[PDB]
Amino acid sequence: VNSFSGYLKLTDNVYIKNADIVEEAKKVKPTVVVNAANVYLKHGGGVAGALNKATNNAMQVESDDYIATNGPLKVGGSCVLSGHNLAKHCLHVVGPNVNKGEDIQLLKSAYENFNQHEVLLAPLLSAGIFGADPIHSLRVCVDTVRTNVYLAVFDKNLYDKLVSSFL
Ligand SMILES: O=C(O)C[C@@H](NC(=O)c1ncnc2[nH]ccc12)c1ccc(Br)cc1
Repeated sequence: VNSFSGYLKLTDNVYIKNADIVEEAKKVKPTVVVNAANVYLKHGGGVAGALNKATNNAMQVESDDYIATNGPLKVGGSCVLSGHNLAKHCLHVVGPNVNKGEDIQLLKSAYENFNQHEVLLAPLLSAGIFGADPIHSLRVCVDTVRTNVYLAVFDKNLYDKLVSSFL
């Protein structure tokens, strides 16, 4: 039993809710919140910009030190950093950004990072400003993630479309 409330169940292990991931994290304080990161951990906009704003830029400060030490992530890769005031940990996951020409096949690799964590709050990878089809992102998620994932879809209209078209 966990504290996630109001989600629709899609599969044995995948759940979905129309919610602002920022407000959801502040309420549940999950062990892991997933960030829709880029390889430079520059959290300027989208989910990353919103999460970082909610940490009062502490996420960005920590991320800049991470990059200075380790260099950029790989597309499809991830790193675990602090969750600041939002979660115990933030799993920064880099899905391919279609608006940069990155191979959409890397989306499965990106979701595989979720399997290293028993329970996660997460956005749809490569959705929104990353330019991929969110229906496809949900499909890859369901077919790749085996751990318990609670998906927050900010857009109500997109949420309804995702549910109504889910196979
Ligand atoms: O509309 C959607 O769900 C898709 C969209 N989501 C969010 O920007 C989002 N999601 C949840 N809480 C949030 N608070 C503030 C934004 C936000 C998205 C964009 C870029 C990438 Br890459 C991946 C997904």
